[PDB]
Amino acid sequence: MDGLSFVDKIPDGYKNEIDQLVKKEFANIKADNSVSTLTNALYTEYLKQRNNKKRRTPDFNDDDDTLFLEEYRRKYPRIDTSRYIPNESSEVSLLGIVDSYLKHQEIVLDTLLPQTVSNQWRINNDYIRQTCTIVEEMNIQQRKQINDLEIYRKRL
Amino acid sequence: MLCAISGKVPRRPVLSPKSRTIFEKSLLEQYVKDTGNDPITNEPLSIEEIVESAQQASLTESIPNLLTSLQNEWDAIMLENFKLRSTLDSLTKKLSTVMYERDAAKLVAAQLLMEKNEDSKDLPKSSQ
Amino acid sequence: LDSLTKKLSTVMYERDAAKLVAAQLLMEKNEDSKDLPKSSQQ
Amino acid sequence: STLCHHSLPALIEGQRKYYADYYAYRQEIRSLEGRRKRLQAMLNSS
Repeated sequence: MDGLSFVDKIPDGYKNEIDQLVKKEFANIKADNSVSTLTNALYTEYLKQRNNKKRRTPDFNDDDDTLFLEEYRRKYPRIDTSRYIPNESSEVSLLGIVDSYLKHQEIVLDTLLPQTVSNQWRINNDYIRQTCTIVEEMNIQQRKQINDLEIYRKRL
Repeated sequence: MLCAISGKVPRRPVLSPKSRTIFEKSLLEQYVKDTGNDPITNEPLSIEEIVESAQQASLTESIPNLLTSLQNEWDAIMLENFKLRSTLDSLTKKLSTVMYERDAAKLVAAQLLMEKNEDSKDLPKSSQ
Repeated sequence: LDSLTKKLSTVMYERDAAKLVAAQLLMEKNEDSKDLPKSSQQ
Repeated sequence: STLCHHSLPALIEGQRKYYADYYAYRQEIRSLEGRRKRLQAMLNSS
């Protein structure tokens, strides 16, 4: 488990080396209704279902069919012209009121970006001290190790 | 400011008293009837336990609401969840490659733990 | 999706962390060989 | 959540790292502790 990240100042060759040894040990081991059916089929096939491309074109001196199609264009154009009246009445006040809401929504996210930033650096900060604590202790151990190694020889 | 189920910006937000989290009324009311518990914390919660303005500027070119806008909404719902199902499938596959490579490393360490200390032991014995 | 990503992230981090155990271990094992070999020779 | 996890698994691995080397050191001390005595007994024969 133990591998000191901050203390071990470990080349790319060692990653490539260890990857090969890990690789060799891997060589050894080796709820909705009908809605979901049509939605998954639409996405898989990459084709959206065609809508009513009729109101836009039409034609004068048609028949009973275009008499309907004509009368459709009138009522929707009157609804359109009424739908543009209540927008222009308020105008830009309704738009800029929503623009202000979006600024309150945005700043909230970036506050959380900082809260995460601080606690993430704070955890790493605690790790750092641990790394330097033990890395010294390991240094102490190795020095003592080398002392015996030659001490035992010089006695014999 | 958002709902904690769909990812909406709620029109009638309602907060639960067991876990302080704001949901849109329709979506929290649906969960309680499906299974009577809080979706996030899995704690007992009922419809009576719940405790209850946003402006969108309708575009200048607002026919399109029936044809173009509604079409795009069910395209965007369709191709996202399909792509999201694709993302979930790969995470499980990439999970299996993670755990296998992990266990492969465990065996290396276990193999090397026997190797190292016995090599060190042999140096201690050599002196004699 | 995100709950599996936590497992993915914790693994990949811990994998390459555990990978550095080997790199260290291998070089020490190697050091034990030449040391003993050069000593046992003489 | 990574650095949170990395903290918890690392903090336990260190004691195990050290304790191994600690016991590794104890054995090394014994060889040191005896090798002297044989040298010390060279003066007894003299």
